[PDB]
Amino acid sequence: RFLKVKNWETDVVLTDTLHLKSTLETGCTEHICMGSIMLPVRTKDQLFPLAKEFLDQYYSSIKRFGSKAHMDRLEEVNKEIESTSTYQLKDTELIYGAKHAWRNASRCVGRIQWSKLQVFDARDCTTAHGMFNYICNHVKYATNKGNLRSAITIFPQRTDGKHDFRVWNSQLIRYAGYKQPDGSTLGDPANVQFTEICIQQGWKAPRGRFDVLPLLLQANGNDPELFQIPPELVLEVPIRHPKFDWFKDLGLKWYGLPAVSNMLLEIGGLEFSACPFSGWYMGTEIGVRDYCDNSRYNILEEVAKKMDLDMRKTSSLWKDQALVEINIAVLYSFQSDKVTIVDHHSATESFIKHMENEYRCRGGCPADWVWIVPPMSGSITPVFHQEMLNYRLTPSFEYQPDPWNTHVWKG
Amino acid sequence: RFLKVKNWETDVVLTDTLHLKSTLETGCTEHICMGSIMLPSDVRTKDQLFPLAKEFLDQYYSSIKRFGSKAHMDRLEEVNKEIESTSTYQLKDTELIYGAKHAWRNASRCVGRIQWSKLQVFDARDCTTAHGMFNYICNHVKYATNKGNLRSAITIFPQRTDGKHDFRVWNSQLIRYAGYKQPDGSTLGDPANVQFTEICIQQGWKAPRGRFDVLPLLLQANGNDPELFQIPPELVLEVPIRHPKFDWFKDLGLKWYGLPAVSNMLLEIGGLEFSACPFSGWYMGTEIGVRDYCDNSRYNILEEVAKKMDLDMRKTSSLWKDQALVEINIAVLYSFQSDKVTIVDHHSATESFIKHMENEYRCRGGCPADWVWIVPPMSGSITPVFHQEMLNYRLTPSFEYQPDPWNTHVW
Ligand code: HEM
Ligand code: HEM
Ligand SMILES: Cc1cc(N)nc2cc(-c3ccc(OCc4cocn4)c(CN)c3)ccc12
Ligand SMILES: Cc1cc(N)nc2cc(-c3ccc(OCc4cocn4)c(CN)c3)ccc12
Ligand SMILES: C[C@H](O)[C@H](O)[C@H]1CNc2nc(N)[nH]c(=O)c2N1
Ligand SMILES: C[C@H](O)[C@H](O)[C@H]1CNc2nc(N)[nH]c(=O)c2N1
Ligand SMILES: [Zn+2]
Repeated sequence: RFLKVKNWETDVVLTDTLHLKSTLETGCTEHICMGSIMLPVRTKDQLFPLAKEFLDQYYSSIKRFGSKAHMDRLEEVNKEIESTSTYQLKDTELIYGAKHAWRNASRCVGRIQWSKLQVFDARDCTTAHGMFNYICNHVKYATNKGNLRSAITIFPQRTDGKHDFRVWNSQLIRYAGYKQPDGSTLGDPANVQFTEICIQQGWKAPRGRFDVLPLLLQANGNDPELFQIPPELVLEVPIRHPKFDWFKDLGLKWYGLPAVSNMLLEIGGLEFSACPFSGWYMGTEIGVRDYCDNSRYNILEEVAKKMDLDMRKTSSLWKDQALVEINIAVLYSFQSDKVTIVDHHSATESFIKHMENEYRCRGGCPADWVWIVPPMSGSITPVFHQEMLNYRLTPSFEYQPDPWNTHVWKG
Repeated sequence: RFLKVKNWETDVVLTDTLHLKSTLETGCTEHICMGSIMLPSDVRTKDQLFPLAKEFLDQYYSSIKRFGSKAHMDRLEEVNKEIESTSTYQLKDTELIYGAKHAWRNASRCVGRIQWSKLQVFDARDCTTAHGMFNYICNHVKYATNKGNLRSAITIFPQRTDGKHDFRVWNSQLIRYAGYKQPDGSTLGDPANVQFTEICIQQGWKAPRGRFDVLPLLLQANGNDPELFQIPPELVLEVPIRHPKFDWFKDLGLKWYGLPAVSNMLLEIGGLEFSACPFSGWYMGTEIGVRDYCDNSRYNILEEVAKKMDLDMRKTSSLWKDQALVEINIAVLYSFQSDKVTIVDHHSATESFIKHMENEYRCRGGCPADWVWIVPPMSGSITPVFHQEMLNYRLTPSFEYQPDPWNTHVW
């Protein structure tokens, strides 16, 4: 049974057979769509069918389905599960798994790059200091003096859920936020809650506007420990504007490496609860969301003031106008410092080409239109007119509750 | 099952019980979300019709606080007998108006639904001819325009009987500009209307072959061949488009019409099918500026606007498209507001819609909403609907898509 999607700007129609391989649920039903809902402990019982399914996929991809290496591996995993109640992925399987978790990430516009992922095996790690050293190396390799390279570091998988590895930071590099007694916020409001945990764990907060947060790392279920990334490893870009000389005086900067560290990697029923992964920014992530969201740095007002816009009535579109300039400045600053960045016209065009190629050679490409469409200038990007099917494929990256809500404290 | 939606910019959480009344289907399943598909989806048998009417009359008599009353049961009985005999039934004028207002109230893709109860309903069910149709539509246009002080209106023509006697307005909107292809390359006028502009000429229209030629009306009564009619130019209020800073803007020779009057949908009340039901409101600025002027398959004038702004059109990363998009939308609002023609900007409409959502959750328990369509086609994340989770589901009475008549009509 086939399903069709139509690009209404080019009348290109593609056919999706891949959605039949979907297993997990979406949250939607025949009578309700939850497409805009942000967010819609495992035993031997349900694990071998998950392993068998992953291994079938793995050996199909290497054109060895039904081979002796395939049947032998199935057997070996089988006995290892009934005997040890889990199993270990080979290096080849881990790398395939991590690449396909990205390939399957329906909300990721950057997936044209999925096959060029540098996979760092940190499964021998045992301590938070060992985590800090693995993460320092990831940051150095991925940053590459501005010539950014996609990377993932994979720490030991969950066993009984009482010995999890977790990175408590939502991203490896993020700026601190401090709520002031007068109700205002110093720094990134998005990080106030995490900043307070850090201070409570003994972090000495400089209390500046762009302080890089410490790493808060949890190994084998132990209490998390604080470490400071060497500042020389944190590449930062001062934001200036190519026409507006006063823009630099706003004193803004941003870090070069987007490295998301709070998601869970699922491969063949195995759960990798600490698996930081990094790429490079789309400009709007910083310029639209990080600076102009009302609940973020919210520099929209000051930029509009310095531009001398009609800020009286919103129908003057001063907000829209300031937003475009801030994003021009983000792109200009990164390009001038030769730090890898992509604008949202380039990134959406590439994704369409990626999506079409995936329909040709894979039978589909799961895609979350709500998330793929950029947060500004939506309809003048080619994804806006593109119909998309959203379904859940594994290997996958999943959400997980923040660890401070679930952690049993040692003391 | 008593679902919840969170606003992520305000943490406000609403609880949706209204969705449990949902009758029709969304097109999603547990395995696949189709929330970005443009269009999912002959007589009604004597059996299917009575439950549809009971459901509708039940909610009608609830709304007037007479559920389970004398008047209710009698009406239920009376309609039951009429269907039994005539194989259809007629709505009381009160039921007609309620049904029409609630079809708007239920239009999950409509951002302007805070105005839903202030709909002027014109009962044209006594109409028998295309000339009579034309008379009703001129009266609609003049009433709705109101010398620029636009007023919401729907005009409802006779309901479908056996699908052989359908009343249809062939235009997609009452007022739309013509589109003629060129012997050399692209298109003059409006490319969305190229096929229809042909079926007008190919039906007898004498095209002035300008860029802003108001299309003729093509009206089909009782299933007969449709007829061409010209709307009196003095009823078509138009706004010349200029910019409050750029005097070269007028040189572009741009104007748009004040009245958005959609005429190709089907209104369904209590099982009855009104195939001709043109309804009108007033524009949100982006529906002209972002879509009608800057979509690649539309007026696509982005090229010359950025050129006349002397912007760096060599790399996409200068965001010249974005800058031009903002300016074109500032001009549309400016021109409409200057000429005292009603228009709403995307910031005001979306703010209004959050307020409407809150009202609907309070006094009705929910509000079906389609985030893919409620979020404006520009500056999405700086409008409040972006961070608002929404639940999409289909309630009746409703407006529905219907096939284009020329694909159906035996000529
Ligand atoms: C290389 C350049 C990349 C770019 C430009 C990019 C861009 C994006 C953007 C713009 C989003 C939307 C999130 C938001 O706007 O808040 C996203 C989501 C996502 N990205 Fe990519 N990304 C890149 C690489 C990667 C890599 C290397 C991985 C993993 C190995 C990854 C995994 C994901 C996932 C899992 C999501 C969605 C998470 C969710 O479901 O909530 N991305 N990406
Ligand atoms: C009065 C001011 C109104 C405003 C500002 C407004 C705004 C909008 C916008 C922006 C859309 C998205 C469509 C697009 O982007 O092309 C839409 C859709 C829609 N509007 Fe409203 N609208 C208004 C009045 C009305 C009225 C009076 C009705 C019916 C009586 C109505 C029914 C609809 C329907 C049925 C749809 C979408 C149809 C579908 O499901 O695809 N609107 N509106
Ligand atoms: C490798 C990479 C590169 C990039 N250029 N971008 C990325 C963006 C995300 C990502 C995914 C989900 C997100 O949303 C989480 C959420 C917040 O609230 C409810 N869910 C966010 C928001 N930081 C970012 C993940 C990875 C990214
Ligand atoms: C009264 C009113 C006012 C307004 N201010 N705006 C409106 C916009 C629409 C509307 C409905 C559906 C649409 O899409 C249907 C479709 C046609 O082809 C493929 N899908 C479109 C886009 N033309 C507009 C309908 C009514 C509107
Ligand atoms: C492919 C996509 O579903 C299609 O372009 C939709 C997306 N959202 C939209 N949203 C609005 N308001 N109007 C539209 O025409 C569309 N088009
Ligand atoms: C409610 C809504 O789904 C939520 O705000 C989503 C919408 N789409 C998004 N799209 C991107 N790229 N990033 C986001 O954080 C979000 N947030
Ligand atoms: Zn859905």
